[PDB]
Amino acid sequence: MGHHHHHHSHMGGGKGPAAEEPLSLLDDMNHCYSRLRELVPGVPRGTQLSQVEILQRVIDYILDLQVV
Amino acid sequence: MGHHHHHHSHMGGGKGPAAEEPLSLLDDMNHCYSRLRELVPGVPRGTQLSQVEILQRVIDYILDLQVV
Repeated sequence: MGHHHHHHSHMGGGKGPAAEEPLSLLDDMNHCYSRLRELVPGVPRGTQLSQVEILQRVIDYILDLQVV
Repeated sequence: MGHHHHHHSHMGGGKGPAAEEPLSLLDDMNHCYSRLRELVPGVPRGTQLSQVEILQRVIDYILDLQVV
């Protein structure tokens, strides 16, 4: 009752079209988008932001972590 | 007021009034999701990745960079 996932992978790329799944079981997507906006400092005070805006603004956050 | 352009050390806040919908329009979400996959060295190649599991594995990627 309550578990963690101890797993790591380091090979490179991770590019692909992938395969589709039954989208969201426990509204897991909604939990993820909350935690994304907390790790990303680039949120203005008094904004809700759309589901698509979060994705784009997470990429800008990762650009500074990778190569400026 | 209207977001003053000064040097601060605060994010938007955290949680707020949850009001939004999945727009997508053309395919713009998946264009962001592909650009996420480019920066993730934890994905095999052509595996089962829903729009949800991409978010989760991008958080796991950021957990390696933050070390939580």
